[PDB]
Amino acid sequence: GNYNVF
Amino acid sequence: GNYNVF
Amino acid sequence: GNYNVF
Amino acid sequence: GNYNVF
Amino acid sequence: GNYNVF
Amino acid sequence: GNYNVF
Amino acid sequence: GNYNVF
Amino acid sequence: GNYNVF
Amino acid sequence: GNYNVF
Amino acid sequence: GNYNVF
Repeated sequence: GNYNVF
Repeated sequence: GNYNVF
Repeated sequence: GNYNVF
Repeated sequence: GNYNVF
Repeated sequence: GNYNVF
Repeated sequence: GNYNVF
Repeated sequence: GNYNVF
Repeated sequence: GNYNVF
Repeated sequence: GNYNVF
Repeated sequence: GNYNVF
C-alpha cells in the first residue's frame, strides 16, 4: 500500500 | 490501499 | 481502499 | 471503499 | 462505499 | 460530543 | 450531542 | 469528543 | 478527543 | 488526543 502520514 | 493521513 | 483523513 | 474524513 | 464525513 | 457512525 | 448513525 | 467510526 | 476509526 | 486508526 501507499501511506503518506503527517 | 492508499492512506493520506493528517 | 482510499483513505484521506484529517 | 473511499473515505474522505475531516 | 463512498464516505465524505465532516 | 459528535458521533458519525457507519 | 449530535449522533448521525447508519 | 468527535468520533467518526466506520 | 478526536477518533477517526476504520 | 487524536486517533486515526485503520
